[PDB]
This record gives sequence, C-alpha cells and structure tokens, in this order.
Amino acid sequence: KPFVPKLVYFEPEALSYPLGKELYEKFTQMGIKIRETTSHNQVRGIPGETELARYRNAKSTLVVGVRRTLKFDSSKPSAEYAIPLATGCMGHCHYCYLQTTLGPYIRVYVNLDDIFAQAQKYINERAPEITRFEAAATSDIVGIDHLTHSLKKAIEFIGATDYGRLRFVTKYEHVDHLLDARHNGKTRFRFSINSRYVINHFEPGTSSFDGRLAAARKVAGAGYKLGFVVAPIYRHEGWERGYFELFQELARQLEGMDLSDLTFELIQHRFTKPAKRVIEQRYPKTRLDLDETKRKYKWGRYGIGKYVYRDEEAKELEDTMRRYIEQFFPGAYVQYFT
Ligand SMILES: C[C@@]1(Cc2cn([C@H]3C[C@H](O)[C@@H](CO)O3)c(=O)[nH]c2=O)CN([C@H]2C[C@H](O)[C@@H](CO)O2)C(=O)NC1=O
Ligand SMILES: C[Se@@+](CC[C@H](N)C(=O)O)C[C@H]1O[C@@H](n2cnc3c(N)ncnc32)[C@H](O)[C@@H]1O
Ligand code: SF4
Repeated sequence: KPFVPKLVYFEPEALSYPLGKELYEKFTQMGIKIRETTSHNQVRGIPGETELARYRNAKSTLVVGVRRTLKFDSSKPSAEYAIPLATGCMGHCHYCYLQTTLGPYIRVYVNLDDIFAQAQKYINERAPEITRFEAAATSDIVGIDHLTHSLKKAIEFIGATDYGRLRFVTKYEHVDHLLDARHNGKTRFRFSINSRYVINHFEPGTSSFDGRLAAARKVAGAGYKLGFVVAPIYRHEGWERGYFELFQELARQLEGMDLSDLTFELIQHRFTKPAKRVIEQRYPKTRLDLDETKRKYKWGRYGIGKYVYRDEEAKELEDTMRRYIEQFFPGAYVQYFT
C-alpha cells in the first residue's frame, strides 16, 4: 500500500551524502531496477513510447538527488517559504496543479545539512518573528517519507528551533513512522479533504477519505497540531449538499477529540490555460469541467495567470464553507480562502 518506486535514478553526487548511501543500499537490497543519471544530473530513458506512458512511468520513478538551488521559494498564503525536501507525487489527481508546475518523476534531496542550514538562516533573518515552512508545496512529502524519513528529520530540526514552524498537507495515511517524532508542538499536520464526488472521480492513487481520517486521528493523538485543507473546492452537481456531508462526516470521524486550535484552509479549483489541453491528453475521459466560459481569469504577476470561479460564485463557496465549519467545528479557525 505504501509507495515503492519501480525505477530509481541516482545522481552521482547523491552518494556522497548519508541518505544517498542509505537509499542506494536499501533499493539494491530490494532488487529494484536502479539507474544512474548523467554527470549533469539529467534523467534519460524513462520507459514509455507515448507521452501518457512516460507520464505514468515517471510517477512510479524515484530520483535521489542533491538540492543545488538553496534559495527557498516563497509559499504564501500557507507559509513564508517552501522548504525543498522533495518534488513530484505518486498520485494521479485529475486536477493537480503539479501537471503544469512540473513536466513528473518523484525527486528526493539528500543534502539535509545544507537544506536545514539554509532554513535556519531564513529563521535568523526574521527573528524574533515566526517563520513558517511549507514542506508539501510541490510534492506529497508525507506519502514519500516512509522511504527516507527526511520529513521526520525536518520535523525534529524545526522542533529544536525557537522561531521556526513547519507545516505540510497530504492525501496519504502512511504516517506511522512519524508518530514518535519530537515535533515539540511546532508542526501543523494537515490532510487534504473534499466532497465524495471529487474524491471518487478525481483523486485516484491516493488514500481513501477514511484512511486519511484514520491517519488524522493518529497524528492528533501523537500531539501534532491538526488541520485540514479543503481543496480543490469544485462546483459539481450538488456541491452544496456534497460539501455539507463532508463536514458532517468529518465531525463524526473526529468525535471525542480536542479540536481546539484546529485550522481549515480553503482553495477553490483553479487551472491554467495550458492545463486544459495537457489534462485532456493525460486523462482523456475525465469528468473534470475545465470550461473557461464559467470562470474568471486572474492575471498573473510574476507567474502565469489562472482561471478561478467568478467573484460571486467564489463568495458562494467561501460563505458556504465558513458556515459549515462554524456549525460543525465551533472555534475552529479558517486561515484563508483563495
Ligand atoms: C499546499 C499549499 C502550498 C502552496 C504552494 N504554492 C505553490 C506550489 C506551486 O509551485 C504553485 C501552484 O500554483 O504554488 C504556493 O504558491 N503557495 C502555497 O501556499 C497549496 N496552495 C497553493 C496552490 C494555489 O495555486 C496557491 C495560491 O494560494 O497556493 C495553497 O493555497 N495552500 C497550501 O498550503
Ligand atoms: C498540489 Se497539492 C500537494 C500536497 C499533497 N499532494 C496534497 O494533495 O495534499 C496542495 C493542495 O492543493 C490542492 N490542489 C491541487 N491542485 C489543485 C487545483 N488545480 N486547484 C485547487 N487546488 C488544488 C490539493 O488538493 C492540496 O490540497
Ligand atoms: S496527492 Fe497532491 S500532489 Fe499528488 S497528484 Fe494529488 S493533488 Fe497532486
């Protein structure tokens, strides 16, 4: 059930680090097909004759490498920065924004000393103000972590700092190895949730809603700060009742738990102009409605723009989500709607 790659690439430089050495001996012991990248770290020869084939096989391929870009991206509204522990995902969410943000093997970085050292510099440059880090900005870091334990190390590193905070969101239940981690109350452990329609139709290759909630109870019992990310908020047929049933069912599955300091994050479905065509050839018979005529185009600033719902329909979603959260989780804090 936990993700295990069917193909692994190693950057030569990765073998100079403890994690690279450990992963090399791990995957060779497991008899998994292991390859070397070029001297300039390019991944060549991923199986597949069509574009869709190489996309599928890429999502079953792991690349063990070194993070050379030590400048951290900003990650608002979640956190000040994105801490780069991994890139890519094993899941096949039809709407996924990684389809345009990438183009899709799973990359993991081994130079944790360097990455954490850089994280500490960002913390020092803003202290005594709090600096939050998003570890799942460009990947499902939790779904990958049983292989590496990099997130666990990041959790404990952040736990040792005074002004640092960590956060990440996942669609996977494979969190057992993280339960005895010394988080020190400085990690927000979030789970992506959605209506039954969106999960059943658009989220294959992820854990079930029940699995995610089972995992959510485990992490909360281990003392982690708990939160949920309701995204993508998607106006499907019967969305108002669909999302009502979500929060009702969510409240039922978290019965008899300390839900003080529970957070919610709300993201409406969004897609870029290229995504329409890219998704059409990566998921041909998807029910995902990418009709531009029912959307508002929000023009980009430094990046490319994207379609979102019109201001009025967006407010319907926001007001509705806020109403259900207040009904089923009194005192819970909605961090943002975007
Ligand atoms: C898990 C995320 C992390 C995140 C990612 N990203 C990056 C990931 C990728 O490079 C890009 C996707 O448009 O945006 C970002 O800018 N801000 C974030 O807060 C995901 N998102 C993203 C996706 C959305 O387009 C953007 C704007 O809120 O933020 C978010 O709102 N909440 C989060 O907590
Ligand atoms: C890219 Se996701 C990375 C973390 C992890 N693999 C996870 O799925 O939780 C970050 C969040 O953003 C949502 N999301 C993904 N695509 C979109 C989208 N196109 N529109 C609107 N939201 C989109 C996902 O449901 C997640 O809640
Ligand atoms: S689990 Fe997250 S990162 Fe992975 S395909 Fe789904 S939305 Fe994308």
